Amino acid sequence: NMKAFLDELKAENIKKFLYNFTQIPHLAGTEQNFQLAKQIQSQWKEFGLDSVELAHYDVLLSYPNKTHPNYISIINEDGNEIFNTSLFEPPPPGYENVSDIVPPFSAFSPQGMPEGDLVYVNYARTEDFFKLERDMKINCSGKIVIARYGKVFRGNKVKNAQLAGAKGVILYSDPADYFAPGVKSYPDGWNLPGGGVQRGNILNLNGAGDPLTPGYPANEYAYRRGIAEAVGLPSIPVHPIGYYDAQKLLEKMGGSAPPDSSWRGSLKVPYNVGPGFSTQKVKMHIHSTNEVTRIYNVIGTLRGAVEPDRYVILGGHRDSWVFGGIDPQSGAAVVHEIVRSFGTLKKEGWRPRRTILFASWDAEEFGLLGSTEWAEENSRLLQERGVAYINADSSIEGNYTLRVDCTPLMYSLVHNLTKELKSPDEGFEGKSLYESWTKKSPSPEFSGMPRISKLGSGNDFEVFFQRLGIASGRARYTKNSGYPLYHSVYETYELVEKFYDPMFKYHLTVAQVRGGMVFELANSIVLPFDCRDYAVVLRKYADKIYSISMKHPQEMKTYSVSFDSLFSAVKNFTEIASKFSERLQDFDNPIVLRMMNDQLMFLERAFIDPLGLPDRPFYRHVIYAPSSHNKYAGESFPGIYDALFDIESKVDPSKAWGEVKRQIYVAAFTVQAAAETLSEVA
Amino acid sequence: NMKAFLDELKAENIKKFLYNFTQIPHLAGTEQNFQLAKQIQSQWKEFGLDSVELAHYDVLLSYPNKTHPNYISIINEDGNEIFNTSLFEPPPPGYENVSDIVPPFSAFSPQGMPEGDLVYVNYARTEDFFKLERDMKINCSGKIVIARYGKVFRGNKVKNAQLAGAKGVILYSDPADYFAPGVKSYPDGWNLPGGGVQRGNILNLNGAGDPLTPGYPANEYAYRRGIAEAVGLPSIPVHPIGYYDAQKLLEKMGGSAPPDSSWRGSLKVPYNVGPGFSTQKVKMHIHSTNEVTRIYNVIGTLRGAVEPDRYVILGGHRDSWVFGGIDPQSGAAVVHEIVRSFGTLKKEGWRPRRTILFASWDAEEFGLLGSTEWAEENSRLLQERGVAYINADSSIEGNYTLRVDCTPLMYSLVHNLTKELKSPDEGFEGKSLYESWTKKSPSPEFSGMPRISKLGSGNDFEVFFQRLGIASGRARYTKNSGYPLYHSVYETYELVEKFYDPMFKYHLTVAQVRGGMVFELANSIVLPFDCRDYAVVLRKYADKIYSISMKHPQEMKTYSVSFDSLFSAVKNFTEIASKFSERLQDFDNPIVLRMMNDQLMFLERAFIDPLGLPDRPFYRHVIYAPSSHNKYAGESFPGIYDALFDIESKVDPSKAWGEVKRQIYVAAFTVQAAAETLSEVA
Ligand SMILES: *[C@@H]1O[C@H](CO)[C@@H](O[C@@H]2O[C@H](CO)[C@@H](O[C@@H]3O[C@H](CO)[C@@H](O)[C@H](O[C@H]4O[C@H](CO)[C@@H](O)[C@H](O)[C@@H]4O)[C@@H]3O)[C@H](O)[C@H]2NC(C)=O)[C@H](O)[C@H]1NC(C)=O
Ligand SMILES: *[C@@H]1O[C@H](CO)[C@@H](O[C@@H]2O[C@H](CO)[C@@H](O[C@@H]3O[C@H](CO)[C@@H](O)[C@H](O[C@H]4O[C@H](CO)[C@@H](O)[C@H](O)[C@@H]4O)[C@@H]3O)[C@H](O)[C@H]2NC(C)=O)[C@H](O)[C@H]1NC(C)=O
Ligand SMILES: *[C@@H]1O[C@H](CO)[C@@H](O[C@@H]2O[C@H](CO)[C@@H](O)[C@H](O)[C@H]2NC(C)=O)[C@H](O)[C@H]1NC(C)=O
Ligand SMILES: *[C@@H]1O[C@H](CO)[C@@H](O[C@@H]2O[C@H](CO)[C@@H](O)[C@H](O)[C@H]2NC(C)=O)[C@H](O)[C@H]1NC(C)=O
Ligand SMILES: *[C@@H]1O[C@H](CO)[C@@H](O[C@@H]2O[C@H](CO)[C@@H](O)[C@H](O)[C@H]2NC(C)=O)[C@H](O)[C@H]1NC(C)=O
Ligand SMILES: *[C@@H]1O[C@H](CO)[C@@H](O[C@@H]2O[C@H](CO)[C@@H](O)[C@H](O)[C@H]2NC(C)=O)[C@H](O)[C@H]1NC(C)=O
Ligand SMILES: O=C(O)CC[C@H](CP(=O)(O)Cc1ccc(I)cc1)C(=O)O
Ligand SMILES: O=C(O)CC[C@H](CP(=O)(O)Cc1ccc(I)cc1)C(=O)O
Ligand SMILES: *[C@@H]1O[C@H](CO)[C@@H](O)[C@H](O)[C@H]1NC(C)=O
Ligand SMILES: *[C@@H]1O[C@H](CO)[C@@H](O)[C@H](O)[C@H]1NC(C)=O
Ligand SMILES: *[C@@H]1O[C@H](CO)[C@@H](O)[C@H](O)[C@H]1NC(C)=O
Ligand SMILES: *[C@@H]1O[C@H](CO)[C@@H](O)[C@H](O)[C@H]1NC(C)=O
Ligand SMILES: *[C@@H]1O[C@H](CO)[C@@H](O)[C@H](O)[C@H]1NC(C)=O
Ligand SMILES: *[C@@H]1O[C@H](CO)[C@@H](O)[C@H](O)[C@H]1NC(C)=O
Ligand SMILES: *[C@@H]1O[C@H](CO)[C@@H](O)[C@H](O)[C@H]1NC(C)=O
Ligand SMILES: *[C@@H]1O[C@H](CO)[C@@H](O)[C@H](O)[C@H]1NC(C)=O
Ligand SMILES: [Ca+2]
Ligand SMILES: [Ca+2]
Ligand SMILES: [Cl-]
Ligand SMILES: [Cl-]
Ligand SMILES: [Zn+2]
Ligand SMILES: [Zn+2]
Ligand SMILES: [Zn+2]
Ligand SMILES: [Zn+2]
Repeated sequence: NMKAFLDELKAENIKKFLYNFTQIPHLAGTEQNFQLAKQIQSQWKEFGLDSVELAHYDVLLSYPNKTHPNYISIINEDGNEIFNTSLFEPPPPGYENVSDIVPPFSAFSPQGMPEGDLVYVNYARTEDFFKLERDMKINCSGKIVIARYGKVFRGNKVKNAQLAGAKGVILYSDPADYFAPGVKSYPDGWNLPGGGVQRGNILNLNGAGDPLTPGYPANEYAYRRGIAEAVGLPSIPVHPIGYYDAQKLLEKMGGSAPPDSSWRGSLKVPYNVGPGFSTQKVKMHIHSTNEVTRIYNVIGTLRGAVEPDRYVILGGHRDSWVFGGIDPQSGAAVVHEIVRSFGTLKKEGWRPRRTILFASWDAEEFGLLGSTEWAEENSRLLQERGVAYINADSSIEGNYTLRVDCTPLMYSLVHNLTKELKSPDEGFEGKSLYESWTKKSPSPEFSGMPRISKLGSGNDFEVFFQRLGIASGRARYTKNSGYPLYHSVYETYELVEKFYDPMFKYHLTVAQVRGGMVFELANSIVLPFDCRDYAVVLRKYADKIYSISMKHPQEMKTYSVSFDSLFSAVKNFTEIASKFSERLQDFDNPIVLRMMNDQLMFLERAFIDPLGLPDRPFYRHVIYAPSSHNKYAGESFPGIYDALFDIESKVDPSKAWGEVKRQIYVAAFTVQAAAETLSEVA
Repeated sequence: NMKAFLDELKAENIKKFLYNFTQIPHLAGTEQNFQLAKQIQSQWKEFGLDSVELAHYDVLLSYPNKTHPNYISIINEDGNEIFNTSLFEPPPPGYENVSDIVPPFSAFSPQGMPEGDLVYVNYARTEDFFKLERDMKINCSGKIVIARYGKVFRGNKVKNAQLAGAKGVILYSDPADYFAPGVKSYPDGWNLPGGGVQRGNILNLNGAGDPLTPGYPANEYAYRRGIAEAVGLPSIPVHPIGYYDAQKLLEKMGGSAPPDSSWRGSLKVPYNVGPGFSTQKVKMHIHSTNEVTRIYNVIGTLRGAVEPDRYVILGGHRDSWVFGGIDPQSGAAVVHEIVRSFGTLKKEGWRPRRTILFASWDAEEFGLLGSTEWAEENSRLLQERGVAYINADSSIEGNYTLRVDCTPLMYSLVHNLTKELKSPDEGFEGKSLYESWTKKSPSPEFSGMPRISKLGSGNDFEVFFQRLGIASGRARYTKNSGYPLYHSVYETYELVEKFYDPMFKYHLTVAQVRGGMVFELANSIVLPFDCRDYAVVLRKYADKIYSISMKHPQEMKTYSVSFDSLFSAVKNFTEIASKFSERLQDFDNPIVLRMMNDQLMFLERAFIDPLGLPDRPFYRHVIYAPSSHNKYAGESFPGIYDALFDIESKVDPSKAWGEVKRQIYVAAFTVQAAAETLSEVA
């Protein structure tokens, strides 16, 4: 039973897998990551799973030229390079003889050597640019922008810069965002040194997966787009730097002063916006290449005893920018011990009711490529058989409390499960995870319950949830800016053991939460989804988008913009979902059981519109999508939200409001249609 | 049991329903068709079905202006109308006091009064135009074209004319295509009189349904496209005429002579191609309007006893251009008696295993609007629950032999069923339908078996099969040019009773074929689909498209165009489908049964690509689509076919061949993926 599963998980095992996964870099497309995949495949076979396979794809990746390093320069009038940025990060103690630490670089930057004047754009958010162009009347065209990391996904920053006319982007880590007060730099604390740099891709894929093969798996016979038709690639060069290098670039900044304090970091510089310094310019040198490279997912199967054609999936990535001490090996080590523990019951003669699939995804760091291509290959099986997807990237971002993001269909399952688990928090010994989680992170929606956020993107659940409509969830420990050492060489096992989780108790709790969700999904007779929870949030989301529109009362009058159809649909959903729940509590018959479970499994599916959202065909869920301004954040009724965004600035109001009304219709229709899936079937 | 069902069907009942359905016109959007829908709904309730509902939609229809008739004129230099075409068809005997016979018109023609010189374009097929432009070097730009009806759907003719620069189209019925030798004109035989005209829509919808609401049902709150963004509407005026009127227009034709005999009809005219006569011109007067009008489908439910969440659908249209004696009431009367007969067993305490839905669709004549909108509304239920769709338009086109078009998944079911039925054919008394059907219509694919054709479009199965991937089939009696009186006022009950089927025995046989297919689908424990039949045709289709490409050996060398991946996939499908069939013959367990039946139900589904075919998003089946040159005809591997079509004429070969190779990949992938749905599930 579940307790047997849960008691078998050990903090010590997790510790030792983490150690094992973090001694050398495991960059996607490298032989080191192929050999770690082969290791995981033998171990999962030894641990007891029925079959364990590699699935490979040939996808577009990006790497620096080893003989031709990327860097940025201040040049004087004569064209002399008077300051050059660092070529690599100072390695941490004990790691100086490690080969193949990829130098800091922005994956998928095009090649180039632009020189120009700098403008400073704060976080390069959509609103940052509005301020610059609209309020300050600064023009970024033909300028190189420098922007600090933080707040939004880096790909969005680059997209906004490109839209604004920039010809280069420089990203840096500001100590105000990546240096927590009162703690030391690595290795004596967990802060980012002035020499540390954040690697990361800067694509704008919008769910496409491999840039060359949107819609279709990048297998051996795949037809590939030419690079100039590739999806999501940036057209201006980009590179990241540490804050010692950044101070040199910013210290000379002239032109206009920062519009306000929100624009100032914590370096000793004026944070002037530019443009320009006075005869000195900036010059970038980027020589990275894009190359089609083979990647490898590991797929493990534990066959269900009763419904082997019903799939519960636990997945997370294995590739890392360098050592991956938190991101992702802290998640991967937890998956490994969950597989061990399931395989232990299996060996005692137990099987789950439903089939469980376990995945170690490749190339997540380069745009969720491994998960996406596998799902493109297997989409028919997933869509008619996929019960749920539980993600398993990093178990920790912090040591304060639990963080859960999921579909409303799982809200009750998580509430129940966390009441059965003990808190590991200091001061809550003998109290439940639910109790500590809800004191420390209370819902702002109401009640004596914990906050649960919306799924956005930036992780491997995206294809499952936003493209295919499979109920998905994730959980990890978090802090009270992500963590300072994110994607730097300094993110090591030692960082985790010394400063995050010395006793591996937080890891163990996250392993219990993830493992328990999976166990219930795979073995409970009736699926543990509550459709009434979707009815409640649909109403809150409708109220919200309604409020946004009501900022424009005159336009709503002129163009007759009614939300009545959406509210009607949400009422209908609320009433039908109540009746189904009654029927759920009132039946005996396995065909009936299977019919009702199918109704539950398909309800997430019902929110998918096969035409997709406007200009984003692979985002097909009508209720949720990644924010168009920040891939990491979820937005509700995305179609209507984006139609209303900045609408006072469009030239043809009647066309713009026409499209608002069209999206209201699409939403109202899709809510009604989803509701009807829960009606009596004949 | 089945025999009980089949014995309950009566030829006499069919006769009397036909009579009842054909005494007044039932044009879509008219009150007469609404009242026939209300009648059908009460009767189906009385006949015993569990529930019977109307589903309504507000869709774009088209009607002539009652105070401003459409016509064509020869005008002299002074602008005098020296000849005018007929304003209505001479009514048949006994029908002269019937109100509301819509005059001959091309539904959805735009308004206009173009005058110009005539070019004669034969059937206005794609190859007709190639001949004119390429061989004969005639330019149709700014000309009015006149084309005879036949060979291809009329919408295609209009699309080709429009592409060729025409500014008007005149369609006529040539006696060579609509006057069978040795038989008299109505009312003394079944031929078309010189005064008869073929009504019909001329849209190019490509599966969109209602022109204003592609993707979404045209319900009460629907957001509608403006007419200028409407899908599928023609941009040049169009009108049809009889052959007495046509002779007047053709008799004066000058310019170039017909390129060959295939271009000559059976009128006493030279069939000169034009352009022009000599100072006389042609002038059209079209004043028809498009209007959003409510339509009504009748939906009947007979709940399944064991799997009520599995839907077998029998459907056909009810709307007619005028009386609808063959098209569609000859089908509708057969559905009515099938419903009576099922409801009779129901009343004796019987239920089918699976739910049966019965539909009387509206507005089929105006572009399959009623079926399409209902499926757009219910697409989630259909896609996860839809076992099969059996269409039921006209039961007869002729009195010679059976004609069946269906997915290969039903080939065995139809072979078996027709061996259990008696032939009604003269000279085959005491022999089986299978025997008569296969002597008279032998497969050209090989064997001592009957011909079964591919599904194309031009009927209500299109949304079910090509958009949603639900296994579909149809059957009717046919002739050894469709039937002469198609869509004219002369298509009456009397036509059927006197000349087609005096004893209603052909009707009864078609009722047995349709009814029996439905009965087996709804009640058999294991679904009566044979996946090995799909493996055999996939190989034939691959050979075929391969042969087409091999007309271009040099290009295949230069661009490296290999079909190896498609042949590999078809081999894989063949082998996996064999194993599944073995497993199908070897299991006991209802979850197992339900899993295997789901694998069978989903196999048609697997051929759907959610991105659709190029430039046709609502045609999503990769194996079949309506021919791009003739909506009535099915084409196999449509994506590759169209990429190869006329490819020697494209300007950039490497791009054109690139796209061939892309479609080979898409096909090969989709066959492999469909195959994998029939693999062991874990
Ligand atoms: C939520 O569920 C409810 C059912 O509980 C569902 O209610 C439906 O609302 C529609 C309106 O959107 C009703 O439609 C009416 O049907 C009758 C039938 O004759 C017509 O009389 C009405 O049309 C008249 O009025 C119209 C107003 O302009 C005219 O245009 C029209 O020509 C007629 O004069 C109208 O069609 C429908 O009957 C109910 N269904 C019920 C209660 O059976 C509601 O739509 C659901 N919400 C959503 C978003 O789906
Ligand atoms: C029909 O089903 C069969 C299985 O019965 C399936 O066979 C598969 O074919 C692919 C080739 O398309 C095989 O792929 C190989 O896998 C090995 C693993 O290391 C590689 O060595 C091969 O790659 C080498 O050669 C390549 C050639 O260019 C190089 O590019 C590459 O870098 C390597 O040098 C290749 O990937 C695959 O293993 C089999 N599967 C089996 C038998 O397990 C076939 O593809 C199916 N047909 C379709 C259309 O799906
Ligand atoms: C991580 O753990 C694994 C397995 O416990 C180690 O891999 C094994 O290494 C030994 C000795 O080199 C070999 O004999 C085995 O074949 C390996 N087993 C495999 C690949 O499953 C591995 O060396 C550990 N890595 C580190 C850095 O400690
Ligand atoms: C979470 O737990 C609660 C309490 O056990 C469950 O709610 C009960 O479910 C049982 C079993 O069907 C009912 O008899 C009770 O009436 C329910 N109490 C309620 C409605 O508060 C709930 O089902 C659980 N949710 C899951 C497992 O998803
Ligand atoms: C077609 O058949 C139907 C039903 O047998 C006839 O409709 C009925 O007509 C009678 C007399 O007018 C009414 O009392 C009933 O209410 C009708 N029943 C219905 C609508 O179900 C109908 O008149 C026949 N039509 C023709 C042209 O013969
Ligand atoms: C059509 O009928 C044939 C002959 O009855 C069926 O083929 C047999 O099916 C039975 C039942 O499973 C097997 O035991 C035999 O070996 C089959 N004979 C063969 C393969 O020729 C066939 O299943 C029927 N097809 C249907 C119902 O779709
Ligand atoms: O291409 C993407 O969508 C995101 C790629 C990658 C995903 P990640 O694995 O690093 C996200 C992440 C960040 C912090 C933590 I703790 C866990 C996961 C990123 O650069 O954001
Ligand atoms: O819009 C369409 O796709 C077709 C509409 C209509 C369909 P139909 O019902 O008349 C097709 C048809 C023709 C002959 C016969 I016998 C049965 C059915 C047509 O004009 O072709
Ligand atoms: C690295 O840079 C130089 C100059 O082109 C050369 O060694 C080689 O071309 C580069 N490697 C690449 C582009 O893969
Ligand atoms: C920057 O690097 C370039 C290229 O190696 C070199 O010419 C220049 O002197 C360097 N500048 C400094 C200040 O080291
Ligand atoms: C930004 O400057 C460029 C330089 O030519 C100009 O063309 C562009 O329109 C400017 N942005 C504004 C003010 O529209
Ligand atoms: C771990 O827990 C303590 C207790 O609040 C906290 O102060 C410390 O900063 C935490 N570690 C990290 C890296 O957040
Ligand atoms: C029919 O034609 C005339 C002229 O416009 C007039 O009676 C009326 O406008 C027309 N009806 C329409 C366009 O619906
Ligand atoms: C054709 O009809 C028009 C409009 O009614 C009329 O002016 C003309 O005389 C008619 N021609 C003939 C030959 O009847
Ligand atoms: C057909 O004639 C028109 C009339 O201007 C011309 O422009 C067009 O190009 C012609 N077709 C050919 C020969 O391309
Ligand atoms: C009905 O059957 C006879 C026998 O062959 C045939 O000659 C006759 O033309 C048929 N009727 C029609 C309308 O085809
Ligand atoms: Ca792909
Ligand atoms: Ca529609
Ligand atoms: Cl996660
Ligand atoms: Cl039919
Ligand atoms: Zn990462
Ligand atoms: Zn990660
Ligand atoms: Zn018709
Ligand atoms: Zn018809």
